[PDB]
Amino acid sequence: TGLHFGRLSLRSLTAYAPNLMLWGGASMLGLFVFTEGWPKFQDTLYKKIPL
Amino acid sequence: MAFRKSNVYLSLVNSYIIDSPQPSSINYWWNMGSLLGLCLVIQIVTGIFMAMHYSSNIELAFSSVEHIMRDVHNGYILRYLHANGASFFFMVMFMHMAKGLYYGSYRSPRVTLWNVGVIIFILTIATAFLGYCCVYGQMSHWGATVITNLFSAIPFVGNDIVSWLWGGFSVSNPTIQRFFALHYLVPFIIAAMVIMHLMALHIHGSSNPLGITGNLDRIPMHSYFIFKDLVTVFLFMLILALFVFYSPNTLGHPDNYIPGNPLVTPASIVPEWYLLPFYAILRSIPDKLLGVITMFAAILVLLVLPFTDRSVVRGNTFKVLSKFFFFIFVFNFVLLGQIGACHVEVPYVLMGQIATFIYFAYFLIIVPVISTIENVLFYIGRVNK
Amino acid sequence: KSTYRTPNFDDVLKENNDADKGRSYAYFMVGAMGLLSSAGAK
Amino acid sequence: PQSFTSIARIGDYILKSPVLSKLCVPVANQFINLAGYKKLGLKFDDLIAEENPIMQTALRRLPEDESYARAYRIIRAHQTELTHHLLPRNEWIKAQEDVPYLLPYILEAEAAAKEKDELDNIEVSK
Amino acid sequence: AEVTQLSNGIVVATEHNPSAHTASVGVVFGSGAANENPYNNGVSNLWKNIFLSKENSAVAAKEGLALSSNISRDFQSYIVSSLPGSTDKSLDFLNQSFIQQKANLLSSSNFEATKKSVLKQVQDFEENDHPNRVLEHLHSTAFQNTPLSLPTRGTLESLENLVVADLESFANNHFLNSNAVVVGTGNIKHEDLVNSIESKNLSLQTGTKPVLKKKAAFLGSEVRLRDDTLPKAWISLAVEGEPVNSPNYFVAKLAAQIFGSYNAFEPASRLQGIKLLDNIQEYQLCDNFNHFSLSYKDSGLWGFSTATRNVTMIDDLIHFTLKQWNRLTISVTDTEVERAKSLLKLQLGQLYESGNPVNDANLLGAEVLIKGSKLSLGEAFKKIDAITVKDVKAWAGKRLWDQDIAIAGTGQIEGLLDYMRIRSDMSMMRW
Amino acid sequence: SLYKTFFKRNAVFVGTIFAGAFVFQTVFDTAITSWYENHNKGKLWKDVKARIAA
Ligand SMILES: CCCCCCCCCCC(=O)OC[C@H](COP(=O)(O)OC[C@H](O)COP(=O)(O)OC[C@@H](COC(=O)CC)OC(=O)CCC)OC(=O)CCCCCCCC
Ligand SMILES: CCCCCCCCCCCCCCCCCC(=O)OC[C@H](COP(=O)(O)OCCN)OC(=O)CCCCCCCCCCCCC
Ligand code: HEC
Ligand code: HEC
Ligand SMILES: COc1c(O)c(C)c(C/C=C(\C)CC/C=C(\C)CC/C=C(\C)CC/C=C(\C)CC/C=C(/C)CCC=C(C)C)c(O)c1OC
Ligand SMILES: CCCCCCCCCCCCCCC(=O)OCCCOP(=O)(O)OC[C@@H](O)COP(=O)(O)OCCCOC(C)=O
Ligand SMILES: CCCCCCCCCCCCCCC(=O)O[C@H](COC(=O)CCCCCCCCCCCC)COP(=O)(O)O
Ligand SMILES: CCCCCCCCCCCCCCCCCC(=O)O[C@H](COC(=O)CCCCCC)COP(=O)(O)OCCN
Repeated sequence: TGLHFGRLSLRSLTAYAPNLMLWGGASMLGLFVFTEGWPKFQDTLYKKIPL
Repeated sequence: MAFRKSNVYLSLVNSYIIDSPQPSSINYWWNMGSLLGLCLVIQIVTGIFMAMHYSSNIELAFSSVEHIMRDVHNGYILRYLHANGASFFFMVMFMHMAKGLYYGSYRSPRVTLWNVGVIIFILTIATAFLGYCCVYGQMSHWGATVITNLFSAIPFVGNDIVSWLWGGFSVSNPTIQRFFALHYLVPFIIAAMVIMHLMALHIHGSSNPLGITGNLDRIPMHSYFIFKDLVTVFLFMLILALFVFYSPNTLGHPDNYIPGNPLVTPASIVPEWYLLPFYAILRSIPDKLLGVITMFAAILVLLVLPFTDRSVVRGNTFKVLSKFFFFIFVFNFVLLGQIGACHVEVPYVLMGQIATFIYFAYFLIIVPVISTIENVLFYIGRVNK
Repeated sequence: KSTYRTPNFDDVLKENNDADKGRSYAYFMVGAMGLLSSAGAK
Repeated sequence: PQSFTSIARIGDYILKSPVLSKLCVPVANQFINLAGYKKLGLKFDDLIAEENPIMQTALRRLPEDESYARAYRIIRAHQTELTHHLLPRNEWIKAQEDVPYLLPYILEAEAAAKEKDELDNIEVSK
Repeated sequence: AEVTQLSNGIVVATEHNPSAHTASVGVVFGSGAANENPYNNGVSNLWKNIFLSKENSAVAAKEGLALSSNISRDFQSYIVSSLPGSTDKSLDFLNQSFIQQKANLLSSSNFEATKKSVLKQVQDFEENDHPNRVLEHLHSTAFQNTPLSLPTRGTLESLENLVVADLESFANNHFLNSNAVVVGTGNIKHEDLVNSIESKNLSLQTGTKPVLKKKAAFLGSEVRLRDDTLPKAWISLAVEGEPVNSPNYFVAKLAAQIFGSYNAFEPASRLQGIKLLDNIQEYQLCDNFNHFSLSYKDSGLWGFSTATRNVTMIDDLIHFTLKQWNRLTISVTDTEVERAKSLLKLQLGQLYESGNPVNDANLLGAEVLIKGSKLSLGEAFKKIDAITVKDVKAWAGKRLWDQDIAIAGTGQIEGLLDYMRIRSDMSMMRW
Repeated sequence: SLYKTFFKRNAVFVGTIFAGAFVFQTVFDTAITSWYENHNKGKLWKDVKARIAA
């Protein structure tokens, strides 16, 4: 009847982690905004139809 | 109430340098903070009055420094105070951080104070490096080249970062001009971080060399620590006056009076004297990327310090083994500086690697293990069963 | 006049509240401002 | 950050073993009288840092007379460290007076906080 | 236990408790405070107090009959308690009190004395009972310009305009056949009560209470009754809750039960298993609070009322309470749900199965007026056992996560901030 | 409730903001360049390069 804790709970960690993956996704969308115009990233950044 | 308490402006002067309750047992090692403040004011005032005569073009930098040292009235005083005071600024800052490590001022509730201190340390290293590159001597040019190629080690992005830093393709006129602008700028960020440092200090007060509370016997700031700081201010100005007026070019490197030549590489490229332990840490790793990561980790490992000190008493005053291994660490840091000043030769590579390992082992293995053993030894020394 | 008799708000209330419609329109407009602010900051 | 239950467990494992006690209790009290907190007129429970709420609790727990004695030992230690001298040999804390007086208050606050954290993170017996 | 029910136009619903020593018998009407226009407001309170009038209570007490009454938002009740051998006497008294005549209760002297007494009681409620008048203003501003906003107690400006004609008009429009349930709880049998009602006639009226034009609709608002000459700061705060006959009834009550109630002066109340207490006990933010899940016929309320003396840290109280409310949508644990199950079983069995028969009569009358039959407690415990964490998260996302709130406060509520920061604190911005 | 789950989490909200800002920068740059060239047809340098064919 214990738990794996370090003041943060393992239940709490699995409760927040399906949102933390979306936080990583929105941060990658933020980098994809702020890093165009940089011609090194444009080897990857224009592929489908921004060209 | 009094006017120093009821006025809005003088209440800060009151609550910081007049009626601040200081612990009445602090020795002269709690004076390096006031000494760093005085030396920062020295650096800024000499920087302004010497940057009224400085032209930051790459073809006119070294000639303008020599114009300061020759044609400007008392300009040799300004430049010699400025360079030797930067050396004393790092020496007093090293002594201040050693006071922090020794007496346990990094521990709770002063973790915010320690982190703002590490931020001030990084910004000061940046300021000194930029101002040393503003001279544009031989060492200035080639040190700027080596540090920015170290920034080119970053994977998939780094070459464009370095072409952004240089403003060109090598260390040229835009590089020296932007280093002068940044070097004028970053000390005011250091002043703002110092004000934030004083706030994070003032919310809990200073420590004391015993590691117990000091809430019982407080004495005010005014006249007591004012005149104690005045004692060390006059001693600091005395030693600075010696190394300015009688032997000014001792701490510097004589290659910095050769003008900046991109074609001739020097026989031994060495930074100024205080960045040598970090240069040795970086030179000890046989990889560029891991070298840069290890050089920045050698400062972030000061941030991981309050979480590894498992000693239940504050400070190394009343502990034997922690005090011994502290002086092992201090003389190891001096040995890092002296390894870095040498060439890449047998056996200085192996000694640089061992010395870097003992640096990181002190911050990550030696402190928690020795603190745990010292705790258990304090317990079983006096508890009988 | 009692403190239980609320005064007239009927000229300025929505005729239909529908608490997903109003919050969706408000978040659409705030999101459009954040959109153009992200573009301008970039 | 040693969590006094842990240091008490290690120290009791050393003391209850005869070989380990016979080996490292002379090392222990040699470490104590080389530490030199006695010479300033202090006890070791006067030396534990008290700027965390569990030790602050264990200082509220303490009786009055021991609290006034602890306050006097702190003020005489600050004054003796200020003069850069030591207390005379008649005023040093002897070995019998170095009693772990604050240890049981600290240990009961440790057990209380540990039990609160465990009960704050329980499962249910399904 | 068992609840039976029969009909002849009236509805007879009982609870034969053979272990009890009394027997409550009374009529529970289906009109309440939510069936009044704002100009005859308080007429139900005035019927309560002419039924509990001195002459009527004296004639009741001659035979050993204690009277009781209750005015709620949905239901009135008029309960007569007696010994278990005097159920015929109680029925004949209730017959003579309402059905056979009302003019002797509605004489001039009795009506004027009762109007004076209720005007005194409403003024005493208005200027001395602070958390209840906060909750009444919370209803008056959550449901405003809508008949569920009217207070059960009535207002001083309306109640001094009532005359006997309004009492009789309300009686003719609301004391009807289909509107009423005659309730017998305690130590009486169902067959005895039905045979004794059929032994008499006891026909209240023809029937058909007027239908309200406007249904209840929640409206996020606030009202601030700031009085600086009071020692505390009372404040209620609620969202639109669940009405009765909703599938989210027990889920809304268990959500109220998760954060429970608290009293800062009781030692066993400071040690509860609520994660809000770790934030609330450090700087002593409040003296007490309670989370309520009020459920009416058309709508409901879910929120908390509180009182505090730390008038400079009211916003921290609201802040930590609402962040705990936001924990229901995102990350409520299993142990909090199990604890709320056990505590809600406990307080629900204390509420429905206390020893007092008049409270059983009020509850049974309300429930068989609204939903036609009383849900017994074993099926209620099965419905509480059927709730999972996903049900609570779905309900909190439907009703709590970024929904409008209604706020009422009095006392020293200057430390309470604007509406918009309290509204914007309903969603965390971190999820 | 049809769009509110698209606005409920703040993660997907700011992800929508950044994706739409990316698309807006690309489309708005291309559209304003095309309109500014169309409004000044016959004056830009590629027009004179096409006319002067020598
Ligand atoms: C290198 C360039 C740095 C430039 C910075 C300039 C300032 C240098 C600061 C050096 C320093 O702060 O060390 C402080 C160290 C500890 O001090 P303490 O409080 O434990 O001693 C109490 C004192 O008896 C009270 O005695 P009192 O307070 O009455 O006078 C003190 C002394 C002032 O001297 C100093 O401040 C340091 C030289 O007055 C004199 O009598 C001087 C006689 C000529 O003083 C000592 O007692 C020495 C212990 C060994 C330290 C060696 C340092 C090697 C790095
Ligand atoms: C990246 C992070 C930065 C790290 C910085 C690395 C260190 C930088 C070097 C700066 C030198 C600072 C020396 C250490 C400063 C703290 C020493 C100190 O606190 O002095 C007090 C110490 C013990 O005194 P107590 O406080 O314990 O006395 C209580 C009485 N019962 O008293 C003593 O034990 C004697 C102190 C003598 C100091 C010797 C200094 C040696 C300097 C190097 C010499 C190099 C040439 C070989
Ligand atoms: C204008 C404001 C200014 C400020 C503020 C300033 N400096 Fe400088 N500094 C200069 C100029 C100009 C030079 C180049 C001229 C010279 O070196 O004499 C310089 C050069 C230097 C040098 C190289 C000296 C040499 O000749 O080798 C160092 C080292 C240095 N600064 C460190 C610092 C430090 C450390 C600080 C403050 C924390 C600081 N400076 C603040 C203007 C400033
Ligand atoms: C990396 C560590 C560190 C650096 C670098 C640092 N500080 Fe501190 N400073 C501290 C700590 C820790 C304390 C408090 C230690 C204690 O009281 O036990 C402190 C205290 C002070 C004090 C109060 C007096 C004293 O000695 O405690 C002043 C003033 C001060 N710092 C100013 C500065 C200034 C100015 C700088 C440079 C611009 C600076 N500090 C750089 C960590 C640092
Ligand atoms: C813990 O207790 C304390 C404590 O609280 C404090 C505050 C201090 C004091 C510490 C400091 C004062 C350090 C803080 C340092 C700063 C805030 C730096 C401030 C310096 C500047 C902003 C630069 C100075 C700028 C000028 C003087 C402008 C004027 C300059 C020029 C060139 C104008 C000249 C032009 C013409 C035309 C004449 C302590 O020493 C101390 O320990 C006792
Ligand atoms: C020994 C050396 C002697 C040489 C003599 C020269 C030395 C001069 C040193 C002067 C030091 C003054 C700078 C300190 C400072 O700027 O800190 C201000 C922080 C105030 O915040 P606080 O400490 O929480 O005070 C309490 C405050 O919260 C009271 O709230 P409020 O009234 O809003 O105040 C906030 C001020 C905002 O300004 C800043 C900068 O923060
Ligand atoms: C911002 C720069 C920070 C530098 C850190 C300097 C820390 C020490 C500052 C010393 C200030 C002394 C004021 C004492 C005072 O006014 O006491 C006054 C009077 O004292 C004096 O007259 C002292 C004699 C004059 C000393 C002048 C020293 C000037 C050199 C300063 C060099 C550094 C700038 C109040 O003294 P009383 O309260 O005991 O009566
Ligand atoms: C580097 C500083 C960063 C920010 C930190 C703020 C700390 C600033 C420290 C300044 C200390 C010296 C300031 C002394 C000024 C006291 C005079 C005063 O307060 O009198 C004030 C009036 O001040 C002025 O008019 C001019 C002030 C300009 C100050 C420019 C330096 C008297 O006003 P009083 O407080 O009596 O209020 C009565 C309302 N009628």
